Amino acid sequence: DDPNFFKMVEGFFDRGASIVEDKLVEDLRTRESEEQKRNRVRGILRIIKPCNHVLSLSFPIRRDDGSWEVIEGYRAQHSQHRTPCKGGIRYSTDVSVDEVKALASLMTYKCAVVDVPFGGAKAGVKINPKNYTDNELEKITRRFTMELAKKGFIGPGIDVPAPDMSTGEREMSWIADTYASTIGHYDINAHACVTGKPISQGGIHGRISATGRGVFHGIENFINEASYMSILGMTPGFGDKTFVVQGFGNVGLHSMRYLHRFGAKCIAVGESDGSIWNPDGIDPKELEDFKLQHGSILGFPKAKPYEGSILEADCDILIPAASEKQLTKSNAPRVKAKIIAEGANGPTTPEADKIFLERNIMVIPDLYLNAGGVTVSYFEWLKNLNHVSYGRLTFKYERDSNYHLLMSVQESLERKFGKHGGTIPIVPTAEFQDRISGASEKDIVHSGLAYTMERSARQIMRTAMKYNLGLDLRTAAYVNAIEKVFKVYNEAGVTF
Amino acid sequence: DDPNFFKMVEGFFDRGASIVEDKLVEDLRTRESEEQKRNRVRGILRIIKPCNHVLSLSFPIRRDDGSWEVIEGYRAQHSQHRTPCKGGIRYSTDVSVDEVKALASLMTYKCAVVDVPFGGAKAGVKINPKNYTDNELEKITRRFTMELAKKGFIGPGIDVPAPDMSTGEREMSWIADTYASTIGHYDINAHACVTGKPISQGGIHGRISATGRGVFHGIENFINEASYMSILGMTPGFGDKTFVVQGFGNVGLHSMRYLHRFGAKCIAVGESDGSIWNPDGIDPKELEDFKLQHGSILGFPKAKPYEGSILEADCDILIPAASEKQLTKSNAPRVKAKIIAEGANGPTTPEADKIFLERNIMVIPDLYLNAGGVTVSYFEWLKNLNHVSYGRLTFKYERDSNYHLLMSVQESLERKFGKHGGTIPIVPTAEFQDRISGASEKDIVHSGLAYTMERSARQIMRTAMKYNLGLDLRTAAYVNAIEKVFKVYNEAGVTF
Amino acid sequence: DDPNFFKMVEGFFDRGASIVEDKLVEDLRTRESEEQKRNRVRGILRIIKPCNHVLSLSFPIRRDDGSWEVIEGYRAQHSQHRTPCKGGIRYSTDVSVDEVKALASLMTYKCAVVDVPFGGAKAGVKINPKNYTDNELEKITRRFTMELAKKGFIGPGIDVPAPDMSTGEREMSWIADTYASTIGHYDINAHACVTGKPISQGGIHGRISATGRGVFHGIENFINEASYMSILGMTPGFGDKTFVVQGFGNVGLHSMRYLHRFGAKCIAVGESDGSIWNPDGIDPKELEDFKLQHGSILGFPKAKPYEGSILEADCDILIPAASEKQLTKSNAPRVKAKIIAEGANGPTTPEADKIFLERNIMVIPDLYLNAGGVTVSYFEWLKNLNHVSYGRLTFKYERDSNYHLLMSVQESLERKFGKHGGTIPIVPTAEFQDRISGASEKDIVHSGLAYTMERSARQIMRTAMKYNLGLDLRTAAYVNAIEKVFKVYNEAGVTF
Repeated sequence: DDPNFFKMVEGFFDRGASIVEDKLVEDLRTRESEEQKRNRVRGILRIIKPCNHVLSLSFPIRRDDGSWEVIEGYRAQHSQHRTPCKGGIRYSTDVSVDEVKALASLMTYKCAVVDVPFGGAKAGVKINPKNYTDNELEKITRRFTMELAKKGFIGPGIDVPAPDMSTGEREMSWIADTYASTIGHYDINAHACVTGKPISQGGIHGRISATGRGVFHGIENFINEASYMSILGMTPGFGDKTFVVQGFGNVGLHSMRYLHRFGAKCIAVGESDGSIWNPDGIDPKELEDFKLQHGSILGFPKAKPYEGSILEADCDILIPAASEKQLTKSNAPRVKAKIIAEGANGPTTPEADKIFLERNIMVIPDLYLNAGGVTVSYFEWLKNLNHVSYGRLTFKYERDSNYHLLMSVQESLERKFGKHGGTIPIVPTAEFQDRISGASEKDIVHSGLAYTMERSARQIMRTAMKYNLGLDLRTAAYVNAIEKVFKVYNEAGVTF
Repeated sequence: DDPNFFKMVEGFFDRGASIVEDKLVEDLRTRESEEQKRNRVRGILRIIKPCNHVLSLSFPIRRDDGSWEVIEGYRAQHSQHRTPCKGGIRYSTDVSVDEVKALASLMTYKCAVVDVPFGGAKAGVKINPKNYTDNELEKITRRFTMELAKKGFIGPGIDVPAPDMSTGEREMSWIADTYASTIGHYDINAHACVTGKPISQGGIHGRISATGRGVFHGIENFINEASYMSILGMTPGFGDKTFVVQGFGNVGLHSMRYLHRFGAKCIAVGESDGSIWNPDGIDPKELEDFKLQHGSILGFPKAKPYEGSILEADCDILIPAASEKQLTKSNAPRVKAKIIAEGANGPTTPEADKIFLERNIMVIPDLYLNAGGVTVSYFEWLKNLNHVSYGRLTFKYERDSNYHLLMSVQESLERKFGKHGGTIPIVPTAEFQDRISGASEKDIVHSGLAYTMERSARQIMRTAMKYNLGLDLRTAAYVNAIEKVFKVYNEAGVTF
Repeated sequence: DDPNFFKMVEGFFDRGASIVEDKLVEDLRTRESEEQKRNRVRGILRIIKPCNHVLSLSFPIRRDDGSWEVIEGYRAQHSQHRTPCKGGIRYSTDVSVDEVKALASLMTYKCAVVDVPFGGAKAGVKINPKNYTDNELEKITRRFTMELAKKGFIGPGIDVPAPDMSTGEREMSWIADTYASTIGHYDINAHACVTGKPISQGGIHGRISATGRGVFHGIENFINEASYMSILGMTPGFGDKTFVVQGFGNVGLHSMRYLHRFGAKCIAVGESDGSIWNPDGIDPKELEDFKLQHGSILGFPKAKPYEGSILEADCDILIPAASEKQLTKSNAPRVKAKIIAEGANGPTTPEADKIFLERNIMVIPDLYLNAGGVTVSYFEWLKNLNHVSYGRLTFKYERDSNYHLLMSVQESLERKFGKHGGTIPIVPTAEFQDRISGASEKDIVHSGLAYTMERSARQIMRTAMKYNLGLDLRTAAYVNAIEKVFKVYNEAGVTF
């Protein structure tokens, strides 16, 4: 089947654009003919679809052994409506112009869903990182940054790179240092050229768990909605809920940790090399400790190895958080999970979606679910522009206000009841006291992430209801994104 | 009589400058002779008065019919003390250099009254907008922006245009797009080049009702001040208060809506083509619905047409919110309203002010009253610089703090009274619950607007008290503004 | 066969790079092993080959009928060694990334041959210009310029566009005006953003005949070289020389005009729709006048239509100045011309070159021959940077020096011979007098063009002699270009 960076993304836009065409024509305030309005709506939808800027590079590096190599790189920007763009850099041998174009378009709609004011971008360097030493990878990253900077593709007001799976926070420091040295110069905002930096460099707390927390909040919003749970025939809330996590990466680990924290039970954990199964439940902390020392999850005590395919395991909800095309037309009928939460990008095929829709299996789209990382990278970009950590000037002030409020209640009650009843001490609870003492930037970031996922989930539900979609949340997510990008471009003031 | 853009504004400064001259000399910490001090005070007051930069343009456009036209435009900046400047663009056939100069000076003092750190500016394009199509008006606006940008007159750190009566949010999009395309380039702050943009483009919620809310808060501050109400012989508060709104535009509609929301009664509504009168009261919602479909307010049921002049109607307070020179020396003696709230700009003549002062009629100045729009445009400018909507990172965090505070009260009370009394559930009230659920950026903007109008009203009262002025709030408003602009320039560090 | 923008250009580099590899290793001053030197030479040759920057665009325009269209454009820059780049813009439906990449590489070596300090560039807009009105083509050109400018692809110090066949001087004015309006701003050198402008805008005199003059000077250098003419068995000089021009475009017309001016005879003129033949000769002026009014050359008096193929006509030299692949393996054996002068780009196939080399037919490469246009565009770029026409400050000064020199000769002779012989008036000849009176910028430009073509021809001859090439001037031209680009990059100070 076609991969995620393939006509799937283009097909998603095409299906979404056709759906929104009728409504946009009707709700158009401009005075013109119906044919004139329909051409205008279809005309703008054609402008939105392609990536307006794509840069192809070829720059040399000299390897440690002394040989000479020419490295190809790409950077596709999808910004007809908003600047700056935001997108990761992928170091892989199979990157291509078509791939970065598709992923740049995908990031545009992902940012629109969570109301992040960024365009889409994506970079690719056609190397295999395992065949280069750390000294060589630094030279590749620095040289790639220089070529991007000279052509106006990496600036804080232009295009903000982000970490991908193949690039860590070490590479982001190389990008940030290179940008400031050459073209950032003495710009005050040059620190915000890149996101995913270490904490000491202006990075944000809670970035590691960002994608995992977003997955949890995405599920939580749809698990507490009575209308959807009635369709699935399940009780609202996480009470007596069992989930299976396919893949134990960064997303899978943190998603399980926050789900177990709220009463959910992990009855099985999948992996490429094996599977784990326990009806009683799997402790996220114990499994994490086992994985980091043994190098894998097989042989983990308190749970026998699973028999069969982890995807077909009986569970209330399922979390495919690794690889692509895990759910296909072949295995879709045997899936016993009422809810599928796409932690990874494109774990289900378009054919599989049709079977799930028939079987009344809610599939929370990857476009919305794993957007927690994009949201937090937006917060880090804001933090570097603010040049101050969140809450630094307000934590002490809010603490004093909270104690003044409690003293107001205490004094008011004491004079109401007089000497009778003695003194009524009003003190913060243990949970509140820990919140007051341990107040830090990560509390603000997690609060903002939870607010974004909650608000976007409500918008997707309204979009699904308006267009008479049922459990097809994927189309609703794309339709919701298409409308936002359409409105921004339509009112952008560009020449028509 | 002289219009608002006429020697009235110059006369207001001249009267205010003479009043403040004596006090400024005495409260001057510099060591010099009395003659040296008085020359310095008068010397700076001469620097403040004129507009330091005025640009006259003449640029061509080609009309749709193919003919050629040369359009004249102006942009006066009044910034000897602060940058950036802020001011609207007026499309009118009768604009002139003198008019934009006077309005640029007026905006400087209006910004100073509400503590908005902007200089004054004003633009004028000598065209009649009704004689041009939308395609032509876009070309005029874009070309006017390009000429302004090349001469350093439209930048976000230089001069921020604002919407006027003759220009809507559509024009602001044209200005913003033109600036970013040509000279804004990839500046991160290029979004803040203009205010009044649509919401999708970075506009701010609550801009439409901003001027109306400011009028309400301006009246409210002076209606609850016991000292002033004692002079007028009226009880404080809006209880049993009747008001008449002359003009039913954007300012008149929203001013009536918020006044009626707080117990005031609208007994009459004026208009150019007719008048409405009802001692029982007029519902703002019903009248608004009637106006938007019938195109006017005449023939509105539940109220007979008024007989005579709407300005002389018997009411507690009066709101002239349309046109100029409505209150003159001729009709001033017959006015039966104890309070006049200048919603529009210059609705009273200087001669009329003298009669009102004799009759003990408080006239809340237009310089302060209709400054709500300027304040909110300041907030929108800050929002575009912040690159995030207000409260996005704090709404969820504050909600959790509020619930922790209530749980602290509940647990403290429960352990105080033990099992006796059972559980004491502490939950937010219905009004608070709506505030928590419906929390949005417009709540922050309305809060900031109310704080600004409250603080400025207190400053004007102190200025009126210090200079022994009575009900002459107009002079107090100008005197208050003159002192602030004097202090900023005196301490600006410019060469003396 | 493969077109000119195809693996032909890549094949030319590959053959040339292999030839120069041996010599470059030997003449390397760095101290290292032979294997280390050979890797360094081969390593740099790999860096030179690809285009380092390629930009793909997709921007919208609205057609006059109101419909919406998305236009694709490309701009390939080939600059690892020199900046700025220089290259034309082609409006064609069949443009592609591979095509602009090949032509950008070709321009790099063409500039190197004539010692023009520019890198290679090429742009393509995938439209058919005949399907758009002049209003639409202006919007396409202006919008294409804006996108190029924002990404650093059109600046005077970055990349200077030039006119192609499909774009005239009208488009260059659109590009220049758009650049100055948006990003050129008030840069003093913003006038030099583009070349091929009209004279009033800073264009250079003699641009129209530049390519034709270069073809003449290219032939003249190789027609007066005794060594080459001995191989061909022809007398040096243009005396009793007959030439055939295939194609009567701008290049064909001017090439014939200057050849006939120096004694050569045009016995035949080819064309797509017909052919003209006259052993007596064809007057360039009469044929030009006939063409501009009848729209073609068929039916031209004083010459019967030619029978057969114009390429096989018996002539001393042949000038293919139209289309591509005119000389193939099929017709190569029947060609009766001793010299082939490639006025157009790629009129001979690589297979045809082998037959010509066997038959001792000298083929003057198109890489060098039609480089007159590139040289003059370099002069125009210098003129815009100088902000003064050539010779404006020197024509009068040199005229006075010339007359002083003649007066010195006259007075010296008069006193030598005394009264005997009377006066010896030393006056300029008629040819010199016309040169003095009609002195203008075009004289300087034509002088510089002739000097460049002469010097480059000598360099190509030395390169052909050094590498033991015979009449294979095409490989010598590429080998000469490869060495120059190699040396510039090797000594550029880039990291190795």
